[PDB]
This record gives sequence, structure tokens and C-alpha cells, in this order.
Amino acid sequence: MSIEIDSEQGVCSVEIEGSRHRAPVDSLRIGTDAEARLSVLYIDGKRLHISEEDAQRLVVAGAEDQRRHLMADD
Repeated sequence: MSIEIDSEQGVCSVEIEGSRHRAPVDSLRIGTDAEARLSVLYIDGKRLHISEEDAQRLVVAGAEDQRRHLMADD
């Protein structure tokens, strides 16, 4: 499940064996899953497992960053 972004319209949509989401990028949120010690994504208030890099782009897109401090380079 790779997270998607729509800068054209400014909407965000995640893919999950049948992409069926839709919401504003300003309505995104990053979380952490102690279950596997990985970062998760919140869309509409749901909890799923997204890719690390995809989790980074989510914030870059304008999504909320609660996992770590909005970074860029190291």
C-alpha cells in the first residue's frame, strides 16, 4: 500500500489493493505503530501501515508530522 498525493487538486489518496480514499492533504496525520515499530498514516482517522519514504513524502505534501521533526536532508 503506497500513499499517493495530488498536488494538482491538493487532495490526498492512499492505495490499498483498491484505492478508494479522498481527502485534503491538510487533513493528513502521521503516527507510529509500536506493533512493528514503524510509522503509520492517518486518512479520515484510519490507521494503516505505509512506507517509510511514503510517510516522509506525506508530510512534505503538507501532511501533519507527529512521528518526528519535519526533516529534509541529513
